[PDB]
Amino acid sequence: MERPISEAYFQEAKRHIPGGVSSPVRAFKAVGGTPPFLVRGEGAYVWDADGNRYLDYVMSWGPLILGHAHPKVLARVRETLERGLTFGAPSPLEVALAKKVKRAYPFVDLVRFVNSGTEATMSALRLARGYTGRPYIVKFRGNYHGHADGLLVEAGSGALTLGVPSSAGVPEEYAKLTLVLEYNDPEGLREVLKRRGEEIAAIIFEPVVGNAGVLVPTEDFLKALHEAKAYGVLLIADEVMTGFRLAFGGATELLGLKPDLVTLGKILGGGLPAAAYAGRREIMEKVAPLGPVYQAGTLSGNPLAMAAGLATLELLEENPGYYAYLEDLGARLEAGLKEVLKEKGLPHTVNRVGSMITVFFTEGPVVTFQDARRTDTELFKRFFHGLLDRGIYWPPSNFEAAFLSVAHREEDVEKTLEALRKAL
Amino acid sequence: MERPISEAYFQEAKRHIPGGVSSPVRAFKAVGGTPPFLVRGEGAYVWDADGNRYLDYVMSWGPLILGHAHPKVLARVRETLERGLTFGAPSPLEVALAKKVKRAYPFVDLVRFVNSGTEATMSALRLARGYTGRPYIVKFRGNYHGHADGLLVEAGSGALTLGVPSSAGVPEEYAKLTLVLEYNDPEGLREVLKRRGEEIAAIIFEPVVGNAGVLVPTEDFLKALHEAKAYGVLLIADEVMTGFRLAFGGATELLGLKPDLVTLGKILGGGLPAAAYAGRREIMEKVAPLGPVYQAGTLSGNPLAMAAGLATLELLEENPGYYAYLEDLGARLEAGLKEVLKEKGLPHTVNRVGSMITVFFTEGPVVTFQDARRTDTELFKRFFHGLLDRGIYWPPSNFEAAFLSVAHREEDVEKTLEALRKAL
Ligand SMILES: Cc1ncc(COP(=O)(O)O)c(CN)c1O
Ligand SMILES: Cc1ncc(COP(=O)(O)O)c(CN)c1O
Ligand code: NA
Ligand code: NA
Ligand code: NA
Ligand code: NA
Repeated sequence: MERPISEAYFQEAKRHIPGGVSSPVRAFKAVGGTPPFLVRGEGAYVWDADGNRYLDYVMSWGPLILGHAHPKVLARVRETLERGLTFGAPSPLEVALAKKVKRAYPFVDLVRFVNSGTEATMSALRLARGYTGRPYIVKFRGNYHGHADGLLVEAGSGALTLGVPSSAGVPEEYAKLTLVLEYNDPEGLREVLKRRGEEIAAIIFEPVVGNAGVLVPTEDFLKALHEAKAYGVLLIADEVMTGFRLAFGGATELLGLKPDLVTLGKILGGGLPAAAYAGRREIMEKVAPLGPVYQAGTLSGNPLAMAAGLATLELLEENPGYYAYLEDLGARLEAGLKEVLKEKGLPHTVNRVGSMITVFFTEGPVVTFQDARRTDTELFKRFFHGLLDRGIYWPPSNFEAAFLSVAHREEDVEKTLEALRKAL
Repeated sequence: MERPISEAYFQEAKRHIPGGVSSPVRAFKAVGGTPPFLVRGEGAYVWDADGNRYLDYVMSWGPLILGHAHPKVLARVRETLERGLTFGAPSPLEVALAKKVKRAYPFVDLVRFVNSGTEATMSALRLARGYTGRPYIVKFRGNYHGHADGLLVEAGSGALTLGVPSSAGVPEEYAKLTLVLEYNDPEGLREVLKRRGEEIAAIIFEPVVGNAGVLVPTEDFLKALHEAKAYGVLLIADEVMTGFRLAFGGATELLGLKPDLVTLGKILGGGLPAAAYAGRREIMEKVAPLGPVYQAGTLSGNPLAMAAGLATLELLEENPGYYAYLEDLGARLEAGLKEVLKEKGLPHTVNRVGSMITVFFTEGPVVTFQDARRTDTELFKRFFHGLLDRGIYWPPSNFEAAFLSVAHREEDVEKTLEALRKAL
């Protein structure tokens, strides 16, 4: 496939933007080559600057469950923009979206909108610390909640669970209050609670991991997570990716979780920047202007984003069948991928939950981040480029979940399987 | 003025959103009363849910220098949205906006877009630490750069310059690497540099303060700031509010600053969420995917925001006369405010730079944050509500800069002065 115009844009972009991109992964470093510059999308398809059409499995990383440019969503944004792009004051739209969130998450009383997942998780952790008065927070390996300095940590090689800076520019002082545990390791979690559960303000986690590729929580891991609540620890379900996707009520609904706080985003904004943190009133009332935990956002609750999100959530709430459709299409893609890869004699493990799926190139099962790191990234490159050259746009990294949208059809899955049979 | 519908919305909002708002100041706590729910804007005017029209001096806190719903800006957004709301991949629009930023800021080589000012400053400080390898950063009293935990600090009462948490949920560990100095205190700054300039990674500051009301930097303070550069300290000009406003090249152009990094926002997005951090290549190349300083943003560089910002910056670059117009209108408002307040025998100090203005109710001059805190907030309430009841929407806090837009006219200023003559 030729993409001379994207090549020219990438070379030019590098002269004005670090690495030519606004976010690392978009640079294709993990797979090599030049990333296509996307300029248009419709349903499950996207077009690059050279006119090449691709079946899109990235879908802007999660917000597009209804597909690219859904007519109803765009109509709502069109109407809203005519009145003005921003006001910096209360809006009826914010109240409407907050109520929708509360319908999806019954345990929630109050919702605070912010501009990004990074801001949502940063605020939620601060809120947990403020509410409990405790200093420590727990995060799991392979999970990503944004780039707040205290979260840019990795496990240290010694007996301490304190994290160590995983990025330059992050002082040890900012990393020492974050404990790093292994995902799907209930024994390790129960042990940390026994050691110092009473000084941990919160445990944040992706209900179904996507940022290390898909990792599904075991029944016992979920049990241990809720056991932390007895220690006074606040459970924070980071549903920025799973929210409104695995079900209307996200992973919380699907898995029957009982979190103290939930962070939301992506689908929440229907394609435009929007995120939030929410929970019961006794915790949320600590947030300014009600309480001492400070958090602000000048352009938060943007009219267009609220409108796009409202139109999106209304459609999902109006069509519960969309989730069953995604589950069936996802089941077909998973079975198909296993069949094709088995026929090719390639080592593989396909993890999927609803519309989120990842192909790991290593013998199964893949349960922890350690397991995930065993994936053969060289084989992934072959898998990735084989698909891209045949008009199929998959996440440019093995440590990412691919996404299905209601716009994807059975024939799209079949074309994907066929492309693989010929590529590998 | 009656606003029964906004009253109903505010009561309902409080049931679903903390304090009924997405950002503290919008709750009117500093002035009392119910905040009007704004639903439409055009030029220098806005309308609330009850149909009341107001001359707008808030202008969504800075992005609307061209006024509400500028036709050319909306047209660009309309065109862009039809192609899709987000892609999560490189876009020609990002490259275009980055180039525009580089025209406004000649010293810049690379620009990285993020979703909010909070993310921009958080990233820039991390970048400075990564580049220098130093742990400490300096911020000034009254200056606000976002709610990153390390910035949520206030001066301590003792001899240490280390900040102390000013919000609940912020551990002492996160506050101890931020030094808090007084704005416009060159002697204090020179002293800190002598004490430990070699372990300070950066000094961040608002070139012209707005978040404590308008504070103008003295020639000597600006001199001391640049003197820090000789110590290896990176100078970070936070131009989220002043950028593209005081001049096309912001305060950097107006005051002839020589920063190492600049943070941008508000006007940069033309009304939609968008921000950035930028500087020369030797520093910016430390950012991922080029370097070890990590920062990401899934929905950064949103198509609609890039389009709105591009249309906005093109107009400003095409019309240098807009800045002279704002200066003249601002001069008229400042002179008028002094005249009216002097006639009323009220203590006052009016600070202004271009289109940014604040009325402090205390005898002048107001140079430091300490000076600013002397303002009579009770009198401000009278000033605020007197204006609001007469259709003039001023920032609902004395510690805020009011904004003029190219859409404001001489007659609007006169109506403001008249409203005050009758209100006070
Ligand atoms: C679960 C989760 N939380 C937070 C984020 C960060 O979202 P954002 O980049 O808009 O801050 C992401 C995106 N990788 C995510 O997947
Ligand atoms: C100079 C400056 N920097 C950063 C910010 C924060 O912008 P945001 O709320 O979009 O993160 C503000 C808004 N008060 C600001 O005035
Ligand atoms: Na360790
Ligand atoms: Na990842
Ligand atoms: Na002190
Ligand atoms: Na302020």
